[PDB]
Amino acid sequence: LRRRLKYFFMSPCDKFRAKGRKPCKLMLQVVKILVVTVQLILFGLSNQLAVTFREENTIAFRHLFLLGYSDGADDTFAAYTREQLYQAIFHAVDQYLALPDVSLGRYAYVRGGGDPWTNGSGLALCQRYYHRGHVDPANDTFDIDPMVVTDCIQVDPPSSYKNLTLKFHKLVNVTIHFRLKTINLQSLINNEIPDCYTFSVLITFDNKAHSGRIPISLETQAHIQECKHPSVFSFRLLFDVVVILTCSLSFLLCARSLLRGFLLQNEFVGFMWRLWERLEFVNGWYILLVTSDVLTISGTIMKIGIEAKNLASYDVCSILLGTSTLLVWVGVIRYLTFFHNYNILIATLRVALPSVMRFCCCVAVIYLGYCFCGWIVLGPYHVKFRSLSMVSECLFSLINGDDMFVTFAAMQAQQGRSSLVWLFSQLYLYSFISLFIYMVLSLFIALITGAYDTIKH
Amino acid sequence: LRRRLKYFFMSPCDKFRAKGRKPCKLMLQVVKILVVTVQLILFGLSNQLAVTFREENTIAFRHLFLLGYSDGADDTFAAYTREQLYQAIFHAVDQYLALPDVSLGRYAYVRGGGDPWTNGSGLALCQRYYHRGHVDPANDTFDIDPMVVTDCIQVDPPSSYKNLTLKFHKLVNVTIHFRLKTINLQSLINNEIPDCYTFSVLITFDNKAHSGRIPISLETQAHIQECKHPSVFSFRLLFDVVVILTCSLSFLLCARSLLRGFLLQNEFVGFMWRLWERLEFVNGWYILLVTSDVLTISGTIMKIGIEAKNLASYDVCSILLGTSTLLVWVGVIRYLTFFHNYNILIATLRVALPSVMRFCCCVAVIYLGYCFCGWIVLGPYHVKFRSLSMVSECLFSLINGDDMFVTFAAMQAQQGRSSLVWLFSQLYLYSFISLFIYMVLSLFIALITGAYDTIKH
Amino acid sequence: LRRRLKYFFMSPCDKFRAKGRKPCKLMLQVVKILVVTVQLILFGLSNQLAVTFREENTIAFRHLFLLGYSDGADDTFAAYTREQLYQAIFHAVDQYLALPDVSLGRYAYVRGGGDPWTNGSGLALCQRYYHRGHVDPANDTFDIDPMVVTDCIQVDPPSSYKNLTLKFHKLVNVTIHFRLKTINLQSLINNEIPDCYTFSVLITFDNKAHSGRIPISLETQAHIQECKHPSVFSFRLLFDVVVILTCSLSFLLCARSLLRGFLLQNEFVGFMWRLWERLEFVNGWYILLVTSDVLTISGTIMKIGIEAKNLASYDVCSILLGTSTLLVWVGVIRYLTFFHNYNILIATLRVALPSVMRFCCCVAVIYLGYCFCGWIVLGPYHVKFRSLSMVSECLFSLINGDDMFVTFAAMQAQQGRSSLVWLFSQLYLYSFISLFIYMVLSLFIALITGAYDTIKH
Amino acid sequence: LRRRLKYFFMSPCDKFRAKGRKPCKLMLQVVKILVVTVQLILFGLSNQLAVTFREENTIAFRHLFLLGYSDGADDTFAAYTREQLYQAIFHAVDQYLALPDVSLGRYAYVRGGGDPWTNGSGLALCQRYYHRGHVDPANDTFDIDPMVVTDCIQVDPPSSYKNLTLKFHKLVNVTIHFRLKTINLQSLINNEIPDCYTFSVLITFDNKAHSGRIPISLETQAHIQECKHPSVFSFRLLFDVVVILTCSLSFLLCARSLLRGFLLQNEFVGFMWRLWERLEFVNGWYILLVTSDVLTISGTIMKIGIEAKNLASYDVCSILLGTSTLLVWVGVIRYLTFFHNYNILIATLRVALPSVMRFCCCVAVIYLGYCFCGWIVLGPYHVKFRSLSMVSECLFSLINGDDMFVTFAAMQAQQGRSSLVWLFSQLYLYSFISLFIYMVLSLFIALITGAYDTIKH
Ligand SMILES: CCCCCCCC(=O)OC[C@H](COP(=O)(O)O[C@@H]1[C@H](O)[C@H](OP(=O)(O)O)[C@@H](O)[C@H](OP(=O)(O)O)[C@H]1O)OC(=O)CCCCCCC
Ligand SMILES: CCCCCCCC(=O)OC[C@H](COP(=O)(O)O[C@@H]1[C@H](O)[C@H](OP(=O)(O)O)[C@@H](O)[C@H](OP(=O)(O)O)[C@H]1O)OC(=O)CCCCCCC
Ligand SMILES: CCCCCCCC(=O)OC[C@H](COP(=O)(O)O[C@@H]1[C@H](O)[C@H](OP(=O)(O)O)[C@@H](O)[C@H](OP(=O)(O)O)[C@H]1O)OC(=O)CCCCCCC
Ligand SMILES: COc1ccccc1N1CCN([C@@H]2CCCC[C@H]2NS(=O)(=O)c2ccccc2)CC1
Ligand SMILES: CCCCCCCCCC
Ligand SMILES: CCCCCCCCCC
Ligand SMILES: CCCCCCCCCC
Ligand SMILES: CCCCCCCCCC
Ligand SMILES: CCCCCC
Repeated sequence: LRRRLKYFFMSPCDKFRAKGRKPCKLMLQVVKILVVTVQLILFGLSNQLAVTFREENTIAFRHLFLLGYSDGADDTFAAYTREQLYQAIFHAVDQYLALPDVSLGRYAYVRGGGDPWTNGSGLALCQRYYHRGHVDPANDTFDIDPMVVTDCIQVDPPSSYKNLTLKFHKLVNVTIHFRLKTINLQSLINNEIPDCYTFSVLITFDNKAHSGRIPISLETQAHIQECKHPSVFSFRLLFDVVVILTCSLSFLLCARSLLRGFLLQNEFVGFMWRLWERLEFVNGWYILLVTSDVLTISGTIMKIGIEAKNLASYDVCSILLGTSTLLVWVGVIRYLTFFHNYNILIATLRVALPSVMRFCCCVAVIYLGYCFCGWIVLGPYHVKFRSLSMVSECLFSLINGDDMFVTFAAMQAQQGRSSLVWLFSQLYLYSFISLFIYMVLSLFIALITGAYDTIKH
Repeated sequence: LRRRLKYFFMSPCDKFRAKGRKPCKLMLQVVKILVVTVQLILFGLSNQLAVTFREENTIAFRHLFLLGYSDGADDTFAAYTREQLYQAIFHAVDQYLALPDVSLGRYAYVRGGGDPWTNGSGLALCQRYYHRGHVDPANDTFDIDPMVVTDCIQVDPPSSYKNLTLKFHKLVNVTIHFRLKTINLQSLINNEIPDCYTFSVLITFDNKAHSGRIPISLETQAHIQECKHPSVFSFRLLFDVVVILTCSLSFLLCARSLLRGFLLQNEFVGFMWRLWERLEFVNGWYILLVTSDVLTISGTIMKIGIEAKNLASYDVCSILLGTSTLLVWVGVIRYLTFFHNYNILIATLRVALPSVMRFCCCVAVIYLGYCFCGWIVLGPYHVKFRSLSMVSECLFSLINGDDMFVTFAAMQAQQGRSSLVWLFSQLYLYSFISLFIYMVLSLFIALITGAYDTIKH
Repeated sequence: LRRRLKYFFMSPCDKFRAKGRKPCKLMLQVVKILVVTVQLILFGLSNQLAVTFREENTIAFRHLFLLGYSDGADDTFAAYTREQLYQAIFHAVDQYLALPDVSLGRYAYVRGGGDPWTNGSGLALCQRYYHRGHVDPANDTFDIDPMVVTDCIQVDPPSSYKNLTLKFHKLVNVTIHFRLKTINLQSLINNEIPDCYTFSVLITFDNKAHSGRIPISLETQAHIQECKHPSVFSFRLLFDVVVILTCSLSFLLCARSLLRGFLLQNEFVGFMWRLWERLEFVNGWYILLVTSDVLTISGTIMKIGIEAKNLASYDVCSILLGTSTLLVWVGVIRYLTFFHNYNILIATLRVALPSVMRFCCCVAVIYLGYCFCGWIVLGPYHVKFRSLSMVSECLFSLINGDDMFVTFAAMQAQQGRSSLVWLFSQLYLYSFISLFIYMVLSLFIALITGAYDTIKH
Repeated sequence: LRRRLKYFFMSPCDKFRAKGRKPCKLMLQVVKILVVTVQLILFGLSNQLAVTFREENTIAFRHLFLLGYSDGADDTFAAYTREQLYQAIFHAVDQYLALPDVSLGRYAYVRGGGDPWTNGSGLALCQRYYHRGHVDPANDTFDIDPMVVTDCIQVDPPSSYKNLTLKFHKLVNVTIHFRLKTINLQSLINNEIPDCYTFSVLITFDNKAHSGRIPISLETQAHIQECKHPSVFSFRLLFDVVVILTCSLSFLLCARSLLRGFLLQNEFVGFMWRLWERLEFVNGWYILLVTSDVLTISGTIMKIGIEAKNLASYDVCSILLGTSTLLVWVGVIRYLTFFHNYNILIATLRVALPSVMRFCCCVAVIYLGYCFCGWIVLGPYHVKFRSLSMVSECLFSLINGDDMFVTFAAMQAQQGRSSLVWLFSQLYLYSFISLFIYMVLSLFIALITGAYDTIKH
C-alpha cells in the first residue's frame, strides 16, 4: 500500500520515470487551452460586430426621432413646457411617417402582430394617466384613484394623432412604440450571410416624478432572424465539435483520476483504522479542470444554438465561456508548481491567503459601517453617494487613490449651504482614507512579507 | 477578591462555563445591529425620494425662469450687458406670470404672508444699491455712502415691473422672490400619502464685485406640510418604538456592567492600599455601546418628529443615525477579539496606533507649512489653491496619487507669463510629492510591519 | 596568466594605477552622451515645428470643408439624413472652389498627375457602391454581388457635380480627394529656409456599417519638398558628422575590448582543460555601448537624408535616435557601480530581478485569463473593454489605482438592463482589483525587501 | 573646557536645570510662528480679492470684445476665413466705441500717453506684415524680406478703421490695444478704501504659423494706484512692524548662539591640537531660523511697499513670505526631537535620507533617458509629450498611478495610422510603468524599512 500511495502523490516526471505511462492528460490540457482560447476569440470577434450594428442603429434612431437631440445628452434630455412635449411627440411621429424619404438606412414597416399595435397599425402612441386625478395645491387638497388608464392612438404607416390632448395634471407617462425591419449588410465583410433584424423602438416621456421635468428616452430591442431567400454571389461548427470532444475527454480523464484518489483514500482509511487529512487525497486542480470542462461544453452548446438563430441568450453564453477560459488559464499554475523557484512564490501566496481572509473579515465591518454612514449622510448632497452600491464603489476607489479630489470638491461646492454637513464630510472622508490607506493596506503588505519570510526558511 | 476579579475579566465563554448565566447582552447587541441597520436603510430610502423631488423641481425652475439656461452652466451663468440683464429679469417675471399655461407641473400661487411680499403680492422684484454712489473713474474720484437702499416692485399673480430702471453704477444686487405650492404625487409609489410642498424661489443677479460681470443664480427652499383634506382610494412607528426599546435595554445593561466595573475597581484599590492601571477596569467597548444607544435614541426621536412633519432637521437626524450605525458595526470587532487568529491582527493594529499618531504629529507641521506656502504663492494662479481647505484637499489627493497631472498642467498653462512662479511651482510640487510618497508612506508601512513582527513573537 | 586575468577584471582606477594607460574610452563615452543628447534635442525641436504646421493646416481644412464642424467633435461627426449628406458633400466641393477668396492661408491647386484625378482635374468626387444591390427587408430578401463599383466626377479648379445621385441602398462610401500646395513661412523663425508642402486631402463619408449613420472624416498627407527658386533676404551637418565619428570611435574601442575578452576567455578555457562561467568574460555594458553606437549611426544617416528632403521616414529615425539616447543614458550606471554605496542599491536590483521575472511568469496566466473573460463578457457593454489591447490597458491602469470609479460607473449606468451582467461585473472587478493590489504588488515589495536584506549581509 | 562643552550640547531642559537661564529664544520662536502665520493669512486674504477683481474684469472683457466667444473656449478660439477675421476686428472696435451704453461696469477712456497711442487716441489697431512678401506656391517660389512693417490706425473714443485692408499673404499679426480706468468698489467690504485700476487690454490675432488658422486671444495688465480725492462715509502697519521686530530679535539671538558655537569650536580645536567633526558645533536649526528671519523681514518690507501702492512685485513678496512660513513651521521638529518616542521617527528619516538620495542619483539617469526617448518618439503624436517638462510631468504622474488610461488611450486613438509607433508606445509605457512602480518604489520602501529597523536596535 505504501508504494501505491507514494506513486499516487508522485509528480508527473516521477510518474513517467516509474511507470513510463505517456502523460496524455497534460497534452490534452495544453490542446484544451489552445482550442478554448481560439474559440473565445472567434466568438468575441463575431459578437462585437452585431453589438456595433445595434448601437449604430440606435444612435441613428435617436438622431432621427428625438427633436433637438445631440450626442452626449442622453442623461439630461428632457422637456419642461407643454409646448416642448407636444413638439417632441409630433416630431417623432412625423419622422416615423417620413422615414423612407429621409433615412440613410433601409427600413421596412411592421404592422399589427400583437399589442399595443392593432391590426394594420405600425405605430402606437399611448398616454397613461390616473383614473381619477383631482389635484388642488391651492387648497392643499387631492383626490386620486391610483388605477392607471391607458389611451393609445394607432398610426398606420403610409393625421388623427395631431388631435392628441394630454391630461397633464394626472399624466403618468407617454410612450411611442413601433418596429422597423432591416438587413445587416455589414456581415458581408467577415464572410457571413446577412441576417434580418427587427428593431422594436420605444420612446418614453416619463412623468412619474410629477416634478415639472419630463425626461425623454429612446430604447431598442433587436430580434435577429435568418433572412428568408438569401442570395449572395463550415469551419464554425466543426471547431465547436472539436472543442466539445476535447472537453469531454478531459472530463473523463479527470473523473477517472478523482475516482482513483477516492478509492486510495478509502483504502488508506481502512488500513489506518485496522477530515482535513482525508481531503489530502483530493486534487483541487482536477476539480477546477472538471468545472472548466462542464462550463465550456455548456457554453459551446449555447453558442451553437445562438449562431443558428435558435437562441438569443448571449449574456449567459458569454459568461460561461469567459469563466471557463479564465479557469483553464489559471490552471497553468499547476505546472509551475512543479519547479522549486516558482513554487516558492506560489506557496508564499498560498500560506498568506488565510490570514489575508481573516483580516478581510475584520475590515468588512468597518467598511460596512462607513458605507451606511456615508449613504445616509452624504447621499442627499453627493452624486457619488446616491446608492449603497455606488457608495461602496466610491469608497473602494478612494482606498486605492482614485477620484479623491473630485469627491472632496463636490462637497466643497456646497460648503456655505450647510456647514455642519461639510464639517462632517471633511471628518468622514479624511478619517476613512487615512485609516484604510495608512493602516489596512500596510497590514496587507506586512502579512504578505511575513508569509514570504516564513517560506524562505 | 481574587476569584471575583478573575471572573470579571473572564471571556463570555469562560463566564458562561463558570456561572452559566445566559449571555443576554450579546444577543441584544446582535438584535440591535439588525434593527438599527434596517431602520437606517428605510430612512435613507424614504429621504432620497424627497431629495429627488426637490432637485427635479429646482432644475425645472431653472429651465423655466432663467433665459438661455442650459444644463451644466450653473457656475458660469452670468450677464455682461445691460440689455442682457434687463432681458433676463423681464423673462423671469413673464415666465412667472405665464406659469399655469406653460408648465408641465401643477403649481399654485402664494400671496402676501410676510416680507418681502406685501399683502396680495406674489412676486417681489427688489433692487439694492447704495444711498450715495458718485463714481468718476476718469478723475479717480468717488463719494460713496455704504448704506444700502432697497427698492422693490410687487407683482400680483394673474405691467409696472416693465418700467424698472436699474442704477448700474451703484447697484449692489437684484433679487426676485416668489413662492409656489405643489403636491408630491410621487409619494403614491412607495405607499405614502402625498404631502404638500411650498417652494420659496430666489433668483439673484449679483453685482457685489462691480467687475462688469453679474452672475445669475436660482435657489429654492422647500417647506413640507401634511396636505389638508387628503384623499387616496402603521409599520413605521412600531419599528421606531422597537428600536428605542432595544437601545434603552442595551443602555441599561451596559450601565450596570460599567457600575460593576467601577465598584470592583474601588474594591481592588482599597485592598492594594491596605491611573493607567485603574482604567484597566473600564470596558471601552461598553462606552462605545452606550454612546451608540444614546445617539440612536436621539436620532429615532428626531426621525419620529420629522416623519410627522413636526420637524425639519434632516441633517442632524441623519448624522446621528449614521454615526450610531457606524459605531454599532465597528463594535463587532469585540467578538472577533475573542479568537486568537483574528486577535493577532487586531492587536497588531492596536500596538501600531501610538507610533502612527506620533508620526502624524511629526508630519503635520510639514504638511501645514506646505499648505500655507502653496495657498499664498499658487492661490492667485491655480484654481485648486484658492482656499486653504481646498489646498489641503489637493495636497492630500496628491499624496495618494490622484489628480497629479492636471495639477501640473494648470501651472504649465501659464509658464510663459511668470517664469519665477512656474519654477517655484515645479520645485514645490516635486519636492512635496516626493517627500510624502517615498518617505512618509514608507515609514507608515514600516511602522505597521514592525508592529506585526513584534506581535508575532 | 593569473596576472593578466586579474588585470582584465580590474576597475578603471586599478587599471590606471597598474599600467597608467589613459582612460580614453571613459572620456569618449562622456562626450558621446553629451553630443547624442544635444543632437536629439535639436532634432526634436526641428520636428515639432513641422508637426505643428501640419496639424494646424489640418484643423483649418476641417473648419473650411466640413459643414457644421466644431472642435472636439471628430469622433461623433456624422450624417443621419440624405439631405445632410448631400449638403455636406456640396458644401465641401463649393468651399474647395471658393478657397482663394475665403481662406486665410495661401494655397495653390494641383491638377491631374495620376489617379483618381484625370488630366486637368483638381478634385475627384467618387462614390463606391455594389455591382448588384437588391435589398428588400419587407420580404427578408436580398440579392447582392459584393463586387464594388466606383463612379467619380471630376471638378477642375476655377457644376456637373451638383447632379450627383447617390445609390443609398447599396452605397459603400463617398470620398473627395484633392491636393493643395503651400509654403511653410513659419520656418523663417528658427532660421530655416521655407519648404514647399503638398497636402493630399481625403474626405470620407463612410457607409460600411449600413446602420443609418454615416461618419464623416477628413485626413491629410503631407509631402515636403525643397522649394524651387528660394529667395530670403551649415551647423547641422558638421554636428552630424561629429556624432558619427564619435560613435564610430566608440564602436571600434568597444569591439577591441570585446575581442580581448574573447581571447582571454579562450586562453583560460585552454589552461583549465589542460557556459555560465564562460560568459563571465563578456562585458554586457560594452554590448550596450556597441548597440547604442550602431543605432545612433543609423539614425544619424537617416536624419541627414531626411533634412535634405531625400527621405520621409521620421518615425524610424526618431525611434532609432530615442532608443540610442535612452541606452547611452542608462549606461551611466556602470560608473556608479564602481562606488560601494551606489553599488549596494544596483546589486539589490540585480539580485531581485530573477525572482521578479519568475513571479511575472506566474502572474501572466491569471492576467491573461482575466483579460479574455473581461473582453468576452463586458466588451458588448463597456467602452473600455471593446478590444483586448484596450482591456489590457484598462486592467493595468486599475492595478495601479487609476480610473477605477469611472470603470465602475460605466457598468452602473446599465444595472437595470441586465442584472446578471451587472453582478458578474461587480464580482469580476472587485476580485481582480483586490487580488492584484493586495497580494501581487505586496509580493513584489516583499521580493525587493528580501533582496535588499540579503545584499546588506 | 569639558564642562562648558557639555553644557553647550545640553538640551534646553538640562540647560535650564543647570544655569536656570530663562529660555527666551523658545518663547520668541513660538511667538514668531504665531505672528508670521497670522500675517501670511491676512496677506493672502487681501490679495485674492484683487486677483478675483482682475479675473472677473478680464472675463467680462472677453465676453464684450470677442465675437462669438463662450466660456471654456480660450484655447481653441480662432478665425478661419477672411470674413471671420474682419468681423471679429470690427466687432471689437465697435464694442470699444459702445462701451458706455452697454457695459455693466463703469469704465473711463484713456487717451494718448505714450505708444502705440498717438496724442488724443484711445484705441490702436496695428497690423504687422513683411516688408516684401512675394509668395507663389504654384511655382514653389518665394521672395521675402523678413523685416516686419507695422501699420496702425488710431481710434479716438467718442470710422476710418472700417477701411482696414489686411495683407493676408504676408500678415504677421493684428493687435488691438486700449486702456480702461475703473474703481474697485469691492474693497468697501473687508473695510478698505477703493483703489483705482487701469486695465491695459491687448487683443491679438496671431498669424505667425501661416497655417490658415489665426488664433484670437485677449490679455489684460492691471496697474493699481491710490485714487485721488477719495471719499467714503491702522492695524496693518503696526502688525508688520511687530513682525519685523520679532524677526530681528530672533535673528540677533540666533547669531549670538552661532557665534558662541564658533568660538567653542575654535577652543576645542586648539585644545586638541595642543571638517565633519568640526561642523558638529553648527546648529543647523539656527541656520534655518536665521534664513527664515531674513526672508520674513524682506517679505514684510516688500509687503509694506506693496500695500502703499509703491510696489507691484506681488510674486516675489508672496514667494518670500510663503517660504519663510514653511521654514518656521518645519522648525517645530526641533522641539519634537527632544522626546525619545518622536525622535525615533525623526532619526529614522534622517538615517534613511542618504541612501535615498544615492538611489535617486541611480534612478535619475534612467528617468532622463526615458524622458528624452518619449519626447522624441511620442511628441509628434501625444499631446502630453509635446515638451520635455510636460514629458517629465506625465512620467512622474504615471509613476504614482495617475492618468494612466488616458495616456494609453491617446495612443490607442491612432493605432491604425502607424503600427510601428503604436507598438513602440506600448513597449515604452509598459516597461517604464512596471520598472518604476514594482522595483523603484519597492526599493524606497525597503530603504525606509531598513533604516527604521536599524534605529530600533
Ligand atoms: C484519442 C485520445 C485517447 C486518449 C485516451 C486513451 C489513450 C491514453 O493514452 O489514455 C491514457 C489514460 C490515462 O491518462 P492519464 O490520466 O494522463 O494517466 C494516468 C495519470 O497519470 C494518473 O496520475 P494523475 O494524472 O496525477 O491523476 C496515474 O496515476 C495513472 O497511472 P495508473 O494507470 O498506473 O494508475 C495514469 O494512467 O489511460 C486510459 O486507459 C484511458 C481510460 C479513459 C477512461 C475514461 C472514463 C473512466
Ligand atoms: C582622436 C582619439 C583617438 C583615440 C584612440 C587612440 C588614442 C588612445 O588613447 O587610444 C587608446 C586605446 C585604448 O583605449 P581603451 O579601450 O580605453 O584602453 C584599454 C582599456 O582600458 C582596456 O580595459 P577595458 O576598458 O575594461 O576593456 C584595457 O585592458 C587595455 O589595456 P591593454 O592595452 O594593456 O590590454 C586598454 O588599452 O588604445 C589604442 O591603441 C587604440 C586602438 C584602436 C583600435 C580600434 C580598432 C580595433
Ligand atoms: C524684550 C525681549 C528681550 C530679549 C533679550 C533680553 C532678555 C533675555 O532674556 O535675553 C536672553 C538672552 C539669551 O537668550 P537665549 O539665546 O535663549 O539664551 C542662551 C541660550 O540658551 C544658549 O543655548 P542655545 O539656545 O542652545 O544656543 C545658552 O548657551 C546661553 O547660555 P550662556 O549665556 O551661559 O552661554 C543662553 O544665554 O540673553 C541676553 O543677554 C541677550 C543678548 C542679546 C544680544 C544680541 C546681539 C548679539
Ligand atoms: C520591465 O517590466 C517589469 C520590470 C519589473 C517587474 C515587472 C515588469 N513587468 C513586465 C511586463 N509585464 C507585462 C506588461 C504587459 C501586460 C502583461 C504584464 N505581465 S503580467 O505578469 O501579467 C503583470 C501584470 C500586472 C502587474 C505585474 C505583472 C508587466 C510587469
Ligand atoms: C493539489 C491540491 C491542492 C491545490 C490547490 C487547488 C487548486 C487551486 C485553485 C486556484
Ligand atoms: C477592553 C477595553 C479596551 C478595548 C478598546 C476600546 C474600544 C475600541 C474602540 C474602537
Ligand atoms: C559586467 C557585465 C554584466 C553587467 C550587466 C550588463 C549590462 C546591464 C544592462 C542594463
Ligand atoms: C542639530 C544640528 C543638525 C540638525 C539638522 C539641521 C536642520 C534640519 C533642517 C530640515
Ligand atoms: C466567545 C463568544 C463569541 C461570540 C460571537 C458573536
